[PDB]
Order: sequence, then structure tokens, then C-alpha cells
Amino acid sequence: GALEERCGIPIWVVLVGVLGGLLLLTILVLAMWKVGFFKRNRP
Amino acid sequence: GESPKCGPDILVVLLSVMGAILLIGLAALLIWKLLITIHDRKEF
Repeated sequence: GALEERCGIPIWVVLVGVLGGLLLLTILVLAMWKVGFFKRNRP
Repeated sequence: GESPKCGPDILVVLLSVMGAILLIGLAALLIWKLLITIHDRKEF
């Protein structure tokens, strides 16, 4: 009837999820920047 | 059952949230570049 909570999501997990995404997002920015993606091919 | 195991189920949500973060950041990144290109073209 409420025996649910099979897998109520603990804030830690949302917290771990958020942290991982930001870390992936920080990696993505650095790699693209380093690649000059953000730089101009200005000839 | 041996499946209430909130590993897979938490895992689906932890991944789903993580994907969401990853996808918007990429969206934001493109939007930022798009505005920068326009400001740069816009001969003031």
C-alpha cells in the first residue's frame, strides 16, 4: 500500500549524480577548449 | 525477488539525472558559442 520505496532515491545519489555530471561537463569544456574548438580558425 | 536491490533502479535514475546534466551543459555550450558568433559578426 506504501510498501513501495522499492528504491526511493536518497539525496546522496542525486547528489552523487549531480557531481558526476558536473565533472563530465568540466572535462568536456577543457578538451574542446584545448582543441581550439572555441578558438577561431580565423584565416 | 532479490531485486528490491536499489542498485539497478537507483542506478537508472542516477544515470538518467547524470545524462540530463550532460545534455543541458552541451546545449548551453552551443548556445553560448552561437551568441558569441553573432556578437562577433555584428559589426558594431
